Amino acid sequence: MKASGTLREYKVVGRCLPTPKCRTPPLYRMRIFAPNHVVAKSRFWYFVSQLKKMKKSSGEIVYCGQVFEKSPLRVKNFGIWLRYDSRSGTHNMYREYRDLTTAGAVTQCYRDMGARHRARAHSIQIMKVEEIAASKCRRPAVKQFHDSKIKFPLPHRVLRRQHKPRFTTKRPNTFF
Amino acid sequence: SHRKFSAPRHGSLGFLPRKRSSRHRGKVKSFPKDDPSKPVHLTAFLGYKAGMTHIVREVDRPGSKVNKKEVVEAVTIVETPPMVVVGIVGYVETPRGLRTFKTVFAEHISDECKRRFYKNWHKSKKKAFTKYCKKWQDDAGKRQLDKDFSSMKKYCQVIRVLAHTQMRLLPLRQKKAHLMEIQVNGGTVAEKLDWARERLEQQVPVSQVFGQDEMIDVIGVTKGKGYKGVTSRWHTKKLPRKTHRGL
Amino acid sequence: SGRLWCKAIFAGYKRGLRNQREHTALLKIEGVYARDETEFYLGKRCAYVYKAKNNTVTPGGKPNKTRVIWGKVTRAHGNSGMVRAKFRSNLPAKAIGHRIRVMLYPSRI
Amino acid sequence: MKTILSNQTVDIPENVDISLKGRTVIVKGPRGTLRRDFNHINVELSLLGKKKKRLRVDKWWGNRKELATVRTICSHVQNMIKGVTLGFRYKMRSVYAHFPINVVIQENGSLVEIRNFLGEKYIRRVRMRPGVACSVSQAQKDELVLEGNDIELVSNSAALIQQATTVKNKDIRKFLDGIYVSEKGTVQQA
Amino acid sequence: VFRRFVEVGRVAYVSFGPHAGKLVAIVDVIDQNRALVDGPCTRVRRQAMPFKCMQLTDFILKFPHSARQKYVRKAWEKADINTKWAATRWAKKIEARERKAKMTDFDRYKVMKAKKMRNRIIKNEVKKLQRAALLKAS
Amino acid sequence: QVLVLDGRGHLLGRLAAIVAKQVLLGRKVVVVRCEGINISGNFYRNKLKYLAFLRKRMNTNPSRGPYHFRAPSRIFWRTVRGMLPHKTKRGQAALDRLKVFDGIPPPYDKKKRMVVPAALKVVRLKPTRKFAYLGRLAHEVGWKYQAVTATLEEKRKEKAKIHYRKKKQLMRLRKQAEKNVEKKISKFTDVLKTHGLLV
RNA sequence: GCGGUGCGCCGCGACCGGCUCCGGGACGGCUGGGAAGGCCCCGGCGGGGAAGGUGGCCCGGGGGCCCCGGGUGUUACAGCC
RNA sequence: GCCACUUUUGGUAAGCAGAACUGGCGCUGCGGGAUGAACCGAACGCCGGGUUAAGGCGCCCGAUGCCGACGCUCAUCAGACC
RNA sequence: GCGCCGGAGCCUCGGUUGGCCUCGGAUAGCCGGUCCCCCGCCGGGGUCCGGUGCGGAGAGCCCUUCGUCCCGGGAAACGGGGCGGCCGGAAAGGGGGCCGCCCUCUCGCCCGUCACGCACCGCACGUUCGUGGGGAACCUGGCGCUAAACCAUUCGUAGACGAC
Ligand SMILES: [Mg+2]
Ligand SMILES: [Mg+2]
Ligand SMILES: [Mg+2]
Ligand SMILES: [Mg+2]
Ligand SMILES: [Mg+2]
Ligand SMILES: [Mg+2]
Ligand SMILES: [Mg+2]
Ligand SMILES: [Mg+2]
Ligand SMILES: [Mg+2]
Ligand SMILES: [Mg+2]
Ligand SMILES: [Mg+2]
Ligand SMILES: [Mg+2]
Repeated sequence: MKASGTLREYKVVGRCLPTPKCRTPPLYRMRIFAPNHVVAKSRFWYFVSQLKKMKKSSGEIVYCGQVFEKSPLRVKNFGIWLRYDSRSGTHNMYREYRDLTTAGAVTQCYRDMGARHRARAHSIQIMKVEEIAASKCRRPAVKQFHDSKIKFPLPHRVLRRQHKPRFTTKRPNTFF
Repeated sequence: SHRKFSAPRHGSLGFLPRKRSSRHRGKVKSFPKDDPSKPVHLTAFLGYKAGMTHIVREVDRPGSKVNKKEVVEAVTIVETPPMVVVGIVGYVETPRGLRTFKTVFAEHISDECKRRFYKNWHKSKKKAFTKYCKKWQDDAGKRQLDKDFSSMKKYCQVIRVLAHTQMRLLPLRQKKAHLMEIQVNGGTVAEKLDWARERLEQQVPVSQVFGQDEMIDVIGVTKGKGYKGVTSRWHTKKLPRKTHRGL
Repeated sequence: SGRLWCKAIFAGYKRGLRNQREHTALLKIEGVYARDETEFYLGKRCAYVYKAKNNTVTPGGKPNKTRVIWGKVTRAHGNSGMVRAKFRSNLPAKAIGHRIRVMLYPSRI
Repeated sequence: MKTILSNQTVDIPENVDISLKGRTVIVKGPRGTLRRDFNHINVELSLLGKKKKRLRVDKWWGNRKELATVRTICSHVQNMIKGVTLGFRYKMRSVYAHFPINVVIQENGSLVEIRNFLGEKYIRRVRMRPGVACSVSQAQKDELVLEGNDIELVSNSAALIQQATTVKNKDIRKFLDGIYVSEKGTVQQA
Repeated sequence: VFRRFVEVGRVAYVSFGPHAGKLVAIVDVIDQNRALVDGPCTRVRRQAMPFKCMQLTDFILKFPHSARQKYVRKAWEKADINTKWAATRWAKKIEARERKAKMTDFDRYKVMKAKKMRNRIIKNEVKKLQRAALLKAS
Repeated sequence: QVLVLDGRGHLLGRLAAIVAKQVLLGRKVVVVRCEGINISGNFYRNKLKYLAFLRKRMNTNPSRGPYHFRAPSRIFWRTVRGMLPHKTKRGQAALDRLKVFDGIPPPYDKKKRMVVPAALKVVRLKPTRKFAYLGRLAHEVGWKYQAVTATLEEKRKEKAKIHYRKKKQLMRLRKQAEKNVEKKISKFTDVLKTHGLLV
């Protein structure tokens, strides 16, 4: 998997094929975060192969569908439990983000661990994402937005749109 | 492999284009740095190497073996007849250097100095400065050539007077008088130029340039010794006797 | 009694890094510096105008010295409003960084 | 982590008239004026309160390497208030084992000649800083007093004359001579 | 010092993007660099929006940080932002900016003929004032 | 048809990267006051870089070796000709249209000089980074004319302020004349305001 | 006049067809028979909860009744779930 | 005969010597890897239009002159693409 | 036989197709005023007043070219065009401002009235800076200019030869 674009969040259920040993197998459900349903169904048979004795050849996708986020106009806090591989060793983690959608926080999580830890998207596994209320949050870079009277200016407005006026007279202003 | 035995290199690379000097007259590459406190004075002079002789003098240095003893010391005679000042020239400091601004010559300049402007004084008809000297004898030119002193007193930082030797008084075959810019170092630029425009077309002797027991610098071209070999010029080690193609 | 052609600089030929294709000129039209602005100039007539020694014949007039190479703008070229053109005889490399007059008259308004 | 806001107010006292021209501060009081432009520091200096009783430095969106420069600004303003209310008296004592360090003060407090340090004949002429007045204190036998307004001038003119008296090529642990900064107090007290 | 603060309820003009030219209102600052905005009265839907595209007006309208669009519209048309925006010198020099872009060729000609005389009348006045000040000096 | 660029507060290679392209597109560029070009990174790294460039002399004849120009204008000239294809004759005809000047000489002191925001220090460095002045670097690597050009530029500034005070005076006479004339240019102004030029 | 063939040289326009790149419209299907959101101190009537706590109350400072911190608590003269 | 992925023998090791499978080079241009027998793309009659691959888009140098997104990073030896 | 000042053309090299005549500079801050106030030789600073996504805006400013004809309105009259004096210039020097005169005009600019000017019959390099840079020969006049260099000879402070 490469984390192309923004990630979508899928509810993929699946089961092994009916045999005369067990005529109705149990059905298994995962939250698979993926750019599209094809790689979602591939990550499903990655993780369920790691968990159960189940492969793509002896099983089937019973339902692969994008589960839409249920309140995308409330800013929410997200806790993501993680598992990834460094240059030497595997590490469990817990990162916190603050975003509108459950998959927006995960596509922010991939781009944060690729930024900080050089952890690539095939190396990063993802196990739990919870919407966390503002008391249970514990990361100081997220908890500083938890005040009703939030207030800050935008101090050094760097000039974008540089090569549109390219040669001017006036020096570009920076304080706005 | 390295040199077995280290040894300092022959010659100096600081004097490196060891060529014939383009000039016969020694040229001052840097006059002493000016300051507006001292009274005005010339800072260079020309002379002619006469020869060498002795001296006996009593030495007063407390600490040597030769305190209150009397050495002999070799000396050099430099004949220095008084030099005639025949012009001034100003200089303005520029970000590209120090550009000449306005050269102003005297009224009557002597025909030993006029020799310098001619590669062949015999074949010529001696016509230099003839249309220029007539500016000093009319009001159309006098108000012209004092307005430029007023511009030299505004825009020039370095005023260098323009003197020449007086070769009528020398025992030499030559009559073509050497001439030289001599930087005037003294007060403000107004004092510095209203000192020298009175020295214009008259003498300057030596005794109001230098004094006794003052250290000075001698500029000049060496005694030319021709196209010479590497052991004669760079003093490299002569190769031994047995060498086939010369030693 | 005035000027009736947009200013354009002949930037280069249509070229790869180790290959240039001289059948297609790159024109940098002054004022337009983006593909959302290069929409107007597509399909316009354009001309490289140059003087020479021997007299040519000028249509509608006596023989002058000024000669041309006509051509048309074909398509845009990259995000900065650079544009492609094709002339009916290929431009000499004399013209690199000179003024091609890009006309107005095949007009689409 | 970018924090959202750090600030730290500084109570200026009653007699001090403080003003600030953009980011450059001017502190005035009894002893004089001190000016120190903070044009490298990239903050918001705001002189809040009428009667003008507090200076307030703000830093918005700063990581810790530039959040460290808030109590730095506060401490330079406090040392700027102190050197105009009270002044800066650095007393410094000449420790000498055998040869007496002979200090003479010239140009009414602006030049210090240091003689006979370890019996040497080279004399240390050290110029002070503009605003600092060196003096040989009475009621104490060998003690120099450096008084002034700017702490970075008083302390630097102390460290100059302290590094002018060093040993060379010897055991510094035994040849413990030189003028050394002993007490760092104010000129007048409260 | 600073005059415009990003907070709950500041109206922001928008530089670029899909909603360019519309006022918007900050509801809740999501992250360091992106914010949850809406304009209930200027036809721009409730969404997140970065700070790179929004310029801050000096208009604060008071509503809580979790309030929905029904209660943002009430505090909008209470303070009457849409007329105070058109009365601002800001919007007059964006409206006069786009009038010059809307200007046709005949309008460009008429503007040229007007300013050709108006600059001459101004210059003929100014070179009376200059010599009047010089006769005052004399 | 001649582009006069200012040089104060512009990054060295960020300015040269567009001076090179406007020069290759046939536009005669005169950049001016190359003293106040500043380079990013701190002064000691930049001085070490230029001293390392001074170390690169040809071993057998340093006269044929790389000419290390010490003036700021010619440092900027050499860093443009690094970016131009100066072996080919279009690059040689390009470099003939770049005209660099230490300070602002009298051909271009009374001409309005242009600023590139896309190559400028306050735009393209974040403000806690520390930059390095090309004038000071060139001076204490061996350009001899810092103080001379500084006094000449101070002479130009104290004269440009005499120009600017008169320009202020003329604009105040104009905007005090316009209120005297607003009764008879009331209809000449109104057709300008309806077409977006005077409001 | 028709048909074939071409113009001495340089050019233009028109429509038709092929091959392409792009723009503007407009309609429909599906899904959690879309998810959310819009309108009816305001969707209605009763019930609850806390906080990134609105009122109010108290303390503190900047004041000339406003603004700003801190504490209490649960709809008040804000809102949320 | 040589090289390369992976498997592999001797040797500390080698742009060393010896094997297996397959593909290359030799017999082979072209775009990219600045440079280059073997690497990545791709194999070729002579041309026009369009579009890609690998690789790129400050300038040399076609193309980011996107109001590109999120972070990390100060190096007095920064870093920068099989 | 040369330089300068005031005509027709010819050959050749080519590029261009309106000018922007200038503060310094800050960027977590700026610009413009007012001066009522404080010092200096009009300048600096405080106060207050305006702007500040810059509008005293380079997203900008200036100029705008079809021509002439009459008659009227708006603007001008102090202006428009052409001869003598006062200043402004040095870093690589300003075709700029001002004072007079003998002339001259109600012309120019903005609305209107009136008709004309190859209307060259749909078609390309048109429109300029252009009295362009250079090169010769012709023209008529005015005021001014009448030189050096190199060889050959000599020197010997120099020298392989040149060079000096
Ligand atoms: Mg050795
Ligand atoms: Mg032998
Ligand atoms: Mg010892
Ligand atoms: Mg082998
Ligand atoms: Mg072998
Ligand atoms: Mg084969
Ligand atoms: Mg091949
Ligand atoms: Mg390589
Ligand atoms: Mg492969
Ligand atoms: Mg092709
Ligand atoms: Mg490349
Ligand atoms: Mg032409």
